[PDB]
Amino acid sequence: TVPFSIHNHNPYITPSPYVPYP
Amino acid sequence: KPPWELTEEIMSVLKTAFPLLALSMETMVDQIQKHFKCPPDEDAYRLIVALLNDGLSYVSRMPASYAKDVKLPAATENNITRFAETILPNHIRPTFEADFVKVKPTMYEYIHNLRKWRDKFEEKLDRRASPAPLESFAHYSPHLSEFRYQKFDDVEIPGQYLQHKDKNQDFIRIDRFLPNVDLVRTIGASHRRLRIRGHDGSVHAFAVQHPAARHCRREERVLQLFRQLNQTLANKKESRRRDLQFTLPLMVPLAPHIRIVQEDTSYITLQSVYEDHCRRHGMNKDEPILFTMEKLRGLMDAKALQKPEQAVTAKLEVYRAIQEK
Amino acid sequence: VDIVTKSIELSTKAEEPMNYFLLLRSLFRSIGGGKFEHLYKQILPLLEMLLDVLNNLLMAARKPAERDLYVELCLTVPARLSNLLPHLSFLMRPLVVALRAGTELVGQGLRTLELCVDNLTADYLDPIMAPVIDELMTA
Amino acid sequence: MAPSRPLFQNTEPVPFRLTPNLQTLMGPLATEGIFAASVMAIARCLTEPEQHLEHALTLFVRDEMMFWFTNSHRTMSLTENQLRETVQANCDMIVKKALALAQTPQGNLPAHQTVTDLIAKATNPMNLALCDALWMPYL
Amino acid sequence: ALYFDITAAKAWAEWGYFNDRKFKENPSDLPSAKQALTSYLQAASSYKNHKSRKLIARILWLLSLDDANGTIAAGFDDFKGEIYVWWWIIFIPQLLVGLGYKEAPRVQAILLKIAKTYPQALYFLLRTNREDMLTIKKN
Repeated sequence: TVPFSIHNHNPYITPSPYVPYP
Repeated sequence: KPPWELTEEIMSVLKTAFPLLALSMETMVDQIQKHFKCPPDEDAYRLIVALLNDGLSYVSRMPASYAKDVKLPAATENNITRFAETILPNHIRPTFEADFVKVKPTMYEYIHNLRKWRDKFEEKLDRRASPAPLESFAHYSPHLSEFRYQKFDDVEIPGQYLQHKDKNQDFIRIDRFLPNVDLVRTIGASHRRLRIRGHDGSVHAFAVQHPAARHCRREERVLQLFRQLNQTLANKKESRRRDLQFTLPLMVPLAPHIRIVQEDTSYITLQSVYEDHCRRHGMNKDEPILFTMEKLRGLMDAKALQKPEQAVTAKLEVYRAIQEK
Repeated sequence: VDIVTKSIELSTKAEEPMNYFLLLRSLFRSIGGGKFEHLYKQILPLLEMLLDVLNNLLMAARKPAERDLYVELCLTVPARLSNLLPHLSFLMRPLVVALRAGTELVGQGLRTLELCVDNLTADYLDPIMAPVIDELMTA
Repeated sequence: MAPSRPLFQNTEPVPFRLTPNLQTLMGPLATEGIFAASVMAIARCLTEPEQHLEHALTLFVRDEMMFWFTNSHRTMSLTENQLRETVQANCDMIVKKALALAQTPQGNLPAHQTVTDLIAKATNPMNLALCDALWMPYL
Repeated sequence: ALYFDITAAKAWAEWGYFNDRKFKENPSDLPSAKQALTSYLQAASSYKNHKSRKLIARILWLLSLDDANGTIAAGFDDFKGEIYVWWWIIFIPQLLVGLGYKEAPRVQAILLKIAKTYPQALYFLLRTNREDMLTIKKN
């Protein structure tokens, strides 16, 4: 979702603190 | 024999050789211990903060006491009166007694008064003229005038024997005490900063902690263990290339209650950052905790069930509201 | 010996103390390099008081010309490198100060530093430079 | 240490402290690149031979256990066998925790998946809201 | 190899580790522990290369599992030689806390040896410990 964005989640990635939550 | 017999035996053996060095070190320790003790204005602040934290912790553990009807349970009145009697100066005893002992209040007024007193004492402490002359802490200046006019056998800067080295040929020796002493205030306590100049120009800063905690030896053991572990990191390739190390200061006990800690003159805590932001933006630093306590009181006075196992959705809602507000 | 000792002693009571060090600079500039072993083996016993009275006067100079004079005196003391291997910790602060000065001082400092690096071992030299290594490399 | 039995127990919702403000200060790119990798690097470096961390922790654990027994005022035997058994148990527990972090998955999964799982657990709001008020789970 | 060796410390350390493992697997073979202690002492004396701290830690751990007859705390006599107390300095707190538990003579010997050569490494800790003992034993 939203390609080329660093806020996307993935089971192999950290949540990132600019999205509500996975 | 009793351990202290062996301890005295070793101390006497040490005194037999190097009499002058032992005399110099003893005099230095005596001066530092005698002339670097807390004034009353800091003991009062420390004790007030301790009482406030204890009360908040108790209210958190057993909610519904924050209501305006519970009358100071847990037999804390004994502690309050003892502090008012034997741990306060004569100047402020009457006002403290009138505010706390006489009224015999509930938890709400207890916490309110403690917060007011804490804020007053913080403001009083933070306005001191910080750099005080080193000759103030003396009767005939045995710390400024001493040491290259009153030493005997070239004392060394404390704390150098805790490091993993191979010879003490090039250890640093005390050469002078800088004439300015800084006054530092932390969240729960305060201390006085000392500075020493080595024989090769270097300057080292130490912090004299008079009321040492009740678990100092355990902390020193933990620091010893991780200082030992630092060598493997220093020698291994995957950790040495990124410069991965633990930050461990040096603490040297002088007396079972006094202690000196290697100090960095630019530290700041997370609570200090939070309080600075609150001050700048015109908010109150204590609002979230009071809000949490009041909401938990309200929502626990009623049914405290109907939630899956323990993740009470009231708790999560309060957390989200605090984050949003 | 008389020249050096009398200059050092009298500099503490003169009206213009810097003349006694201009004279010492003139003396040192004329017996440099070598060929004067008999002179080098005459003031050798007082080779540690020179480098201790020239290092307490460089640390208390409020002007970047007396500092240059004292640095030059410290760097070009008349002695053999073998006898200068000890007391080598006395040449570190002036060495750091030299590398941030005019062209002549920079050249002299580089010369001395290269000599020390080439004529010594790492295990014996690194502890000597440990106190001021950061400033040395940054310069 | 648990007041009932001589064991290491944290008993908190989260494994360590990583709140929203620290995460924001670090940033997503830094949190992904430096923070996650350094923990596994430290664990791998420490536990390369498995018979070193235990030898390092033996004396520390012995001192902790002696303190706990003395505080409970219930030694009453100074039994060396009990001391040895419990010391070995605690060392094994700590070494198991250390070894968990330095293990590479089996399939085509990233090298540090345990660390990412721990970070997700420690940043989950569900269990971040069960902490005390003094802890300030927010901020 | 030990017989073939002149002064190699690796052989001594390996034999000591083997004996220690044998004692650990069979918690009744005190002679193996005595041999391990003596081998560790010999290897530490021969090393003098900053790798004797691990051996000293093992020795200190072993001394605490002694019986009522001090069977393990007897390899000291079996070994004749110097101690090189410079490598025991890190363990001063351990010796100070252990001189009250069933093994006072052994640690006291090392403490006395230390106090006669490196007094500045021990004065403060000894003073604090003595004050603590005065407060506690004879309140």
